[PDB]
Amino acid sequence: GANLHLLRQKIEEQAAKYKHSVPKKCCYDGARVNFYETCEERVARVTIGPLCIRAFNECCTIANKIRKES
Repeated sequence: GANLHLLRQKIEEQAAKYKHSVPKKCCYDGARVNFYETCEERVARVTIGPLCIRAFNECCTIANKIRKES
């Protein structure tokens, strides 16, 4: 299956680029598996704030790429 160590490491690395806790959490949340929707569909649902949205989408994108490169 997908390399979970790698996924965790890359998401940790990205989260470190955000200054504050809420965008870090948004990143982690975007990185969680979702079998039914793409990153664009998922982030379209989130309205917490623009930095949160950016983090969610970027981390979603990173995670899903690692999942598909299994």
